[PDB]
Amino acid sequence: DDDDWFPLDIQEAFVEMRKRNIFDVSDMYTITDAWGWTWE
Amino acid sequence: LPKVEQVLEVRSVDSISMNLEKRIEGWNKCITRILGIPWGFLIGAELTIAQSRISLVNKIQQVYRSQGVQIHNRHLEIIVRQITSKVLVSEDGMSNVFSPGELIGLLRAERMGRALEEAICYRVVLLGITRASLNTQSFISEASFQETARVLAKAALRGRIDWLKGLKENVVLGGVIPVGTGFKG
Amino acid sequence: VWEILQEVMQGHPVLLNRAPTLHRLGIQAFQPVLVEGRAICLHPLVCKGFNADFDGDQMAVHVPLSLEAQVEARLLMFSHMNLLSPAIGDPISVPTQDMLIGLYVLTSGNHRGICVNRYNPCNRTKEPFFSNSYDAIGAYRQKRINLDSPLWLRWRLDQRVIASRETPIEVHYESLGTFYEIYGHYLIVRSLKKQILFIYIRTTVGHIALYREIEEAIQGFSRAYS
Amino acid sequence: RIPFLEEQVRKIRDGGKLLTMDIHRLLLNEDNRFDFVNEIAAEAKQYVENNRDEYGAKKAILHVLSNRMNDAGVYRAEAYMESDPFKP
Amino acid sequence: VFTQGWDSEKIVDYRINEEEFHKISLLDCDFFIRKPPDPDNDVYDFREMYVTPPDTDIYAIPRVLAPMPQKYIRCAMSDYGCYNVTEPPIDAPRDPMYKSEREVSKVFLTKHYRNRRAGDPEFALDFEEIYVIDSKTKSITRAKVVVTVPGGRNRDRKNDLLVIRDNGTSFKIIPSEERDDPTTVIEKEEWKKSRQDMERHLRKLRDFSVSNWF
Amino acid sequence: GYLTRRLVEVVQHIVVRRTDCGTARGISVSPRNGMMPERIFIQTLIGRVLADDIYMGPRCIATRNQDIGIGLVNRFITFRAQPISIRTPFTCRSTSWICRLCYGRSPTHGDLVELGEAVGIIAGQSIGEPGTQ
Amino acid sequence: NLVFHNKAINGTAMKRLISRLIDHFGMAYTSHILDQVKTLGFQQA
Amino acid sequence: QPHDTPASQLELADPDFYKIGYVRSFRAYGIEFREGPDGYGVFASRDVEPLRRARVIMEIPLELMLTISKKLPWMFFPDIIPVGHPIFDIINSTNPETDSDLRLACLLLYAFDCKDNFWQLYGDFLPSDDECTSFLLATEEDLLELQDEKLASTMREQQQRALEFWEKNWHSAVPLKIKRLARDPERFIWAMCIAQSRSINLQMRIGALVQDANLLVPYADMMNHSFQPNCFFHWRFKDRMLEVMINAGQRIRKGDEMTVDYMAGQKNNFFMQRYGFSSPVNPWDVIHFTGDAKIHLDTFLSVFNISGLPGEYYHNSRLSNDGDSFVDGAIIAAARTLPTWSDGDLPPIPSLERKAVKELQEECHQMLAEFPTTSDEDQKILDSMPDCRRTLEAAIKYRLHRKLLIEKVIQALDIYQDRILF
Ligand SMILES: [Mg+2]
Repeated sequence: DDDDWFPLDIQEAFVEMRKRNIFDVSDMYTITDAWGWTWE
Repeated sequence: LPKVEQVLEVRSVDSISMNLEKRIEGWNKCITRILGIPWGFLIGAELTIAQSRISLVNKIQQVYRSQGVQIHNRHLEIIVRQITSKVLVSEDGMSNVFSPGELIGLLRAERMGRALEEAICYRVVLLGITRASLNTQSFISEASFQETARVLAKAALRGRIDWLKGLKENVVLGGVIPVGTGFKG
Repeated sequence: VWEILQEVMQGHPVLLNRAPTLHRLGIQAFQPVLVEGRAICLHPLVCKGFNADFDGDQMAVHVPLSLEAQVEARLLMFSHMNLLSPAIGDPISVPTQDMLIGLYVLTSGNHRGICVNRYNPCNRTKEPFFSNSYDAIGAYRQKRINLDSPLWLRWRLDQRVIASRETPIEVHYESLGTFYEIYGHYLIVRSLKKQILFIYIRTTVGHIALYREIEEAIQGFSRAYS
Repeated sequence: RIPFLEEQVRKIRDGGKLLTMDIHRLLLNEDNRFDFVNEIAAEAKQYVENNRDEYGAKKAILHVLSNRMNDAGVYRAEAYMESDPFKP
Repeated sequence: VFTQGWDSEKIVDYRINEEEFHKISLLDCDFFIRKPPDPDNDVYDFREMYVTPPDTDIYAIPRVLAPMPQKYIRCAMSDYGCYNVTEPPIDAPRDPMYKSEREVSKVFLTKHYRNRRAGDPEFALDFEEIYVIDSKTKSITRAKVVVTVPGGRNRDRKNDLLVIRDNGTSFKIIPSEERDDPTTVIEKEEWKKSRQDMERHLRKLRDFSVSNWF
Repeated sequence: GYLTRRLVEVVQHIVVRRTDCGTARGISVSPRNGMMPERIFIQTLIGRVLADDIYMGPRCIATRNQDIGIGLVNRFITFRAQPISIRTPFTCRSTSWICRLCYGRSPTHGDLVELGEAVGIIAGQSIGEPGTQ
Repeated sequence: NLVFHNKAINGTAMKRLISRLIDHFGMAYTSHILDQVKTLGFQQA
Repeated sequence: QPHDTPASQLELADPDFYKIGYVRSFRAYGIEFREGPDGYGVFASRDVEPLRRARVIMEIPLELMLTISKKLPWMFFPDIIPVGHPIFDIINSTNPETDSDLRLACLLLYAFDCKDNFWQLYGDFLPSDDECTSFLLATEEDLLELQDEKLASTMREQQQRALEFWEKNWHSAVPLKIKRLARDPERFIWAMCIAQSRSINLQMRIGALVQDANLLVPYADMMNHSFQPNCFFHWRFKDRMLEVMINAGQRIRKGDEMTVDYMAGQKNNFFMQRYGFSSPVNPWDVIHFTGDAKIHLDTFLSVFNISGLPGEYYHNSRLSNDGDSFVDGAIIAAARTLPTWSDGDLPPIPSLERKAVKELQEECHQMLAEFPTTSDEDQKILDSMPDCRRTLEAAIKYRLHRKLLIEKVIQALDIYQDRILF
């Protein structure tokens, strides 16, 4: 051990990757949310 | 030296560390359970990529510091990224865009997932020193160095058009190498 | 024909490359000088940087032809443009064994305690106060002082007094107001109204010789630049 | 002002260490060290195409560098050629 | 305005005009003693003194561990410290290769003889009244001088020499004829330290206690 | 020898072509979690371009697109700035090339990497040549 | 304006001095300085 | 016999002015600094023949000058303000768009109170409060004497703003670190005047960061102003040194006055507002005409040999040099400000232009009589006072230059009306 290791479960792994700014909720978007259509 | 050779050309992900194998086999299962939307595949791929890169860099730097030599991390990262820059599509989803067995880039796969709605499933594959070099955009030099038999056969069968954007390609050709004084623009 | 050969090779760069090209600096460019013999003469620093061996290391000599090759060899492949290793940035051209031994003998000094005096000095002069380092080197060349003999060199109040965080051993504060601060390596004579009158340094000829040679090299380079 | 310093100055001027300083000084205004090489090569080619034998004192690259150093306020010899007057 | 308060070390709840004080900067402190008007600014007044961290406006009362003069006395200042030359990092094309600091630790205030001016044709210094100013303890005390010279008070105070040793804690007044040249004391201290180190190294051998030091 | 021959052949097409790929992501290097000793934390940041401004109260130590020297690392370890975002080859936007800001400072001359420098061959050689000893 | 040295200078000291002179003066000055240091060291040895 | 040169009238400056910089990494090639009654100036001491490339005459390092960025994160590349000092709260509490001289003035005041700093030794050569030509250090009498209402109002507003900033930031409850910087309210005004009259905006690059900042550079503020400059500032990023380089192709002889361009392409009012300087040959000063008469443009440019695009007008000497000595910046500014008409290649009618020139002349006469004084009276007043205030001198020179520009426009209109019929 004694190295950089993410947690075992995913719930706190998400807060860990949000702490290191690897991924965030502002990066979740598809063509729908980007081009802004509502008939889908 | 054998440690460096076996951590660079990964025979299996559990050979370098069983913790990494356990973490990956937990990540993929728990990210198929929850977040079934392509965002789940995306976040799982990103997490696996980050963990694999960090672990590989740490192991290489530890095996280098144990002997007394000092090497900067950028040289290691340049190779580590090329080791784990490609993703592998699973064998259960087939469409007119991609085949079940393919090795596509990570950024291309993520952008296609953000673009296309068709079910696209991909899992991060850790290539090796030899395996990653056998799958390149050129067949003259970077592919025809080890086999020289099938890398030419498949290229002639597909009719591959190779753009001379490399160094050894132009070395074998004989023209000016696009590095340094040859790099125009 | 030899005169014409010299006139041709006066300013034509030549490339030297060892047969085993293990390191990245194995291929360098030099300016050829006509020498008599059957062996290529190279600089000791470049030889140490090119992994010199006890056995005879074969050297391949290549001569560029085109103008572009000559410009690239003169502006990029010279040794004075590549002195830092690309691994982390450490100087690849460092003084060799003999140079390090010479520098260590110069800057080592000599004995200071029981090895220089037999009995305790508490019961009972050094070399005269040399106003300039030139006089010290001249006295050393005249064989009047030894290389390890301590001396006092008048320092021109440069205020760059190199020492450690150690208070002076004694401060002779007289009645008129001029007190002498005696340290382990130097002496500061200070008047009443906070004025550094004199500064004397207790050192040998090797330290001042090295300092003078480095300073004079810097100054000569700066002057020849103009 | 060190009195005994003329010997190494003459050694610098004679051995040819002035060019090593001039190249480093000229590489202080250019971003890429490759475009500078290309420009010097092009200028040398243009100067050797006009007059073949009259490329300078001995060569053209040294002539181009001397011309570039003389236009900045630093007097340099013609193509960095200074023969030894003490050769019998 | 002349103001004196309790001896507790805390703020005075106001600020003082530094134009009427002496600013004696130390390593980790700075002192302020009131200055009465005078041609040459050397007259002190130890009735009012303030301590403050370096470059700050938080004034406080220092620690007094000796009886202080209650009258205008003419003194002279002399610092006692050691230079600290460090090798700073170079992240510039012409970054300085070295850095020099004085790092004063003690300040000595030697009272003049009979409060005479420096321009007096018969000027002298009184070494029996020396006030040190510590920087680590924020204290200002007196110097336990040891006057060892034949003559007593009838001896003229023009042939004297204050020798300071032991990190500014030992004071001795001796005549200027029996002084020691710097090389002598340097060699003495070096010889003592070298002999101590040599006896340490050899003590760890089995042939000790049956040997001789020649 | 074989290890160097393989490592060079792995990365050859990586040549600095652009000045700024335009990325807005950076790796987070912290001493409390990533680098237990101080020497490793210093060696990781030398020659790296910052990805986000490092603030200390209302004053900024260093802004984006700024190289990091030993002085900046000393200021960081003195002011106790744990979250540090730097630009690395991992956060670049291409696998066939890298930009000047993602690579950083070249140890050969001491500034940004000039366009057209074969960083891949240099990396392969600098990783292979220490393997002999 | 170089630092005056009064202690022994080993290989690491020379390496650090050269690394600092390259950053303070440049490679042009450092080459001549190293050449003169080599000459003096050979003479002394 | 001594050579008669424009630099020979002045005497050589103090050698300490160059000695305090030569101890640092400062060099001055082929230049000689000379002090006179107006102030210091930079002259040439060597004939510079027409060069193919630029030649450097000054090398000013970065560690000798102040620098504050123009964007929101204020980064001082020469790090002289330690973290925690309360002066950064004064620098930061400013609008990042309208007031940039306040931050430079505060940084200069702090540099005046920091040891081992170059500006503690260079401050002895800066102009005092009596030899400065800025209008911040002026009185109400001189501002009313300017005979310009808008400029006087702007200067009064700026003085008020300076005083209000000093009163709001330097209050009584301030710690002593800030109070000792500017004890009197005149010190801050002088600091603002120096920061406003000697600032240079230049895009500098250090390491990998390329930003634009406002920097007060020493030995380069001595360069005078000229609308036909001879030198320009260049930033060298390899050594972090600013350079002053002569233009490529221009011939410089011994004794010439080395000059650069301050605010290229600005009106003569902003010059008096910022630098307190006025020039009668300004090729950009605007004269406002309310009349509807329109002169012909192409004929007006052809008669005065003003050949070039409307963005760059120059006098072509090789067309006519001795014949046209009248052609200066004044006629160029006139041709740029005169109401002109042009409809294709239609030739002008002499009657229409002869009727328009008299209307323009009577408009110039009615706008010139608006001033209470005349030209000769101001010309006698300027030399009637041998040693007067610098602000009053600047104001009377401004009025004289305005009147001389009007007279030059009138004379040029006369030359055009009498030379259109060859
Ligand atoms: Mg061998």
